[PDB]
Amino acid sequence: SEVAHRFKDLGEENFKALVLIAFAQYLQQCPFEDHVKLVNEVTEFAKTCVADESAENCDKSLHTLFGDKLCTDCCAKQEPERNECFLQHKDDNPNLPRLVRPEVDVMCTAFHDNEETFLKKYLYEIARRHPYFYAPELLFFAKRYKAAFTECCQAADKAACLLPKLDELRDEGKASSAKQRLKCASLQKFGERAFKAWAVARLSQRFPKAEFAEVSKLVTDLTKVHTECCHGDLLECADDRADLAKYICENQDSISSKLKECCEKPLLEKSHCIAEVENDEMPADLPSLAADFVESKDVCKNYAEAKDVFLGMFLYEYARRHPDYSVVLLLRLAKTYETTLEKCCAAADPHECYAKVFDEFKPLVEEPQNLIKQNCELFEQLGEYKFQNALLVRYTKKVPQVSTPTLVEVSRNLGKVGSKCCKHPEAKRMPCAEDYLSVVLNQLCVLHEKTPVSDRVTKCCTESLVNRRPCFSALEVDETYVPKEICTLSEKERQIKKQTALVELVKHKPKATKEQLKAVMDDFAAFVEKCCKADDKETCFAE
Ligand SMILES: [Pt+2]
Ligand SMILES: [Pt+2]
Repeated sequence: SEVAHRFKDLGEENFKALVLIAFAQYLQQCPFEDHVKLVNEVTEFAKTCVADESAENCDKSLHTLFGDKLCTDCCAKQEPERNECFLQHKDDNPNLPRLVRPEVDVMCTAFHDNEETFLKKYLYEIARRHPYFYAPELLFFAKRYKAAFTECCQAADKAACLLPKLDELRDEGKASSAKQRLKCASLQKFGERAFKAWAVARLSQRFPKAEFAEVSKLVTDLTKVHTECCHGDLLECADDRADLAKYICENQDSISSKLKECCEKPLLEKSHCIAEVENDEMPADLPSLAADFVESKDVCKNYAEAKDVFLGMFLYEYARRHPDYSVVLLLRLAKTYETTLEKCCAAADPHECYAKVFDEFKPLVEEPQNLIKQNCELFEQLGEYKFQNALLVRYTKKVPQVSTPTLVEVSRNLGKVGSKCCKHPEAKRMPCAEDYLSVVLNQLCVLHEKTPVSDRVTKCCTESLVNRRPCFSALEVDETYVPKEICTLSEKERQIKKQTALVELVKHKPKATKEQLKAVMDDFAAFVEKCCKADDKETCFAE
């Protein structure tokens, strides 16, 4: 039996949570209580199988069990079609109510009143809103969500304790979710071959000192971990993640110097810690690449005898000595390299043909460096909010077909690059910026996927995972596009209206001038300012 093998390895507590997540991600509209029942059933039944591994129905695969309980058009179908069904019925942008915390004391009452139902409530509410959230991590998040209610519902000021943590958790969760979503899209839309390269790139950067052989292994195991979490095999995802976190730490010496602190801590902490570690120190005298990948007489041979292992050895070798480069860059270079080997090793003298393959890189490297230098100059020259509006406008013109809420949402997140990254030294900027941008752009891509309007966005999204940022950056304003025919709010709130309006304002006269925007923007802000001052406000808002 299988249920048991998991229940055992994961423990009831975590089992129970995961199983919840699994469900709330699959059916996002279905009410809270409705799930908890299904959970508890599954949980009781598991226990039976723990007692009698040869009991009735314990012979089944988790998918079948889960799908079944859930089913109490997809349900008219059977494994595996059925599961793929639910997997493809996942909604990235549910019409689910805005999430809002009732007054502190109200929560602090409920937390002591019913501590379990309370956490299950949290997992439930997040999971249905982030159907691709990294299940294991969501546990970390939940424990740290408990830890704040434990403390802050037990102090002088609750509000100035609790809320400040919850603002940090929402932020962090939003990032993790978005980051994970990229992982899942990479896998599902570009296949594992592609994710593998990504991993090989990133891990070679986290763990420079590690021999290729080790990195390949890690990449395998990790790819397995994610594949599962994205295919909705969360239980196994978490176990496998654990087993991996346990592996890494045993062999620490051969991986990184940095892991010690991480490896010392509990199951949940360390998996996150590790995920988040700093890059190990760049090893000393590493023979220049060119020797083995340009000067060698056996390039054209090794690319024949093992293109994958060779190109991997390459990606590895280049990545480990470039923590300054984005992953997506490194991938591009890798692609350029593959490409060029292809053409050259079909020539008269290949040694000659490919000999200059590094010259090809200068462009691909520079194109990003400039772009970052410039909008970091810009960022510091504008500050984050204003900075967001420039991106807003820039992009809105590029893709005036995209829904306003999406435009706002994405723009704003593009905005944070500046504050996130521009404070770092150049050395650490690009991998910060570009790879963050690659996440944000993926949010666009998926939100867009749902309800497609703009062949340009689609082109960029589907054509190549790695070249998206350049594809988008490239885009000039859309000429084809046919122009489109409260006071008691927080700053962040006011911002999102103003911005929302800004988009409509651009959609109205795309061939606007920054000045005749300044003019309309201001006008309207003044309008709202006056109509806030009061009388019969609504009578004022008459226009
Ligand atoms: Pt959220
Ligand atoms: Pt090698």
